[PDB]
Amino acid sequence: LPDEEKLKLLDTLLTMVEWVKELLEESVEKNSRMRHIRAVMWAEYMLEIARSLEDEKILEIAEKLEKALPEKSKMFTKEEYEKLMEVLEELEEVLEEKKEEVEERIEG
Amino acid sequence: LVPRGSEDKWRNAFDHMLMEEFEEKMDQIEHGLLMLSEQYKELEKTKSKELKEQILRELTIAENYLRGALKFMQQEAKRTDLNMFERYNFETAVSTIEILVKDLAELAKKVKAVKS
Repeated sequence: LPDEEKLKLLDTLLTMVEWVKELLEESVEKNSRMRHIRAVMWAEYMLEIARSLEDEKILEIAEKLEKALPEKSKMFTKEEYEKLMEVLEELEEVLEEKKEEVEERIEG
Repeated sequence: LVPRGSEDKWRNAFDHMLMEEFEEKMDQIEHGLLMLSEQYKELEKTKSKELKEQILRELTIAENYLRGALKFMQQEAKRTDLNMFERYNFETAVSTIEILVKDLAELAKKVKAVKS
């Protein structure tokens, strides 16, 4: 991927991170298993997009996120939800850093 | 390039209201699934025929709603007027309908297995 398409993918990823955080919050508030499932699916889609960047730290945090996701239809426990939000903030940090680094790269 | 947009991307009050009502109906149906699982335990215990037929009736009602919702959601995911948020929303709705339908079908099988 050229740095420009990397930047486009990074913008998409950063937006979906906030979307997934919002869906996790809504699923915890409504206490519904279907909302949990929806949020986990959104997370899986985000992971599938994130893996295409072939960035090592991004892949590492994606693996952490996959570890923080519940199995299939199972809801996430409280500590698991907190761990999920933690890994999501970490992914947001590295995605923002990579966006900054790519924007620096395009400038010359 | 591809419409990445910002982070507030519903874009339509009609579709948003429809999706919200659909999500509430899905919550109700999943809760009914849990209740019917408890009642299926009761039916394994008792083998009451009336309870069998009643559970089957509620399962059928839920399954019919879910089949209609599934068809609608797949059509809506086959729209070309779609953005990223809407596309993922429709795909997730379809997938969750698949899951709930399969759970309902398995419970229907388990409940049909009893002699009654």
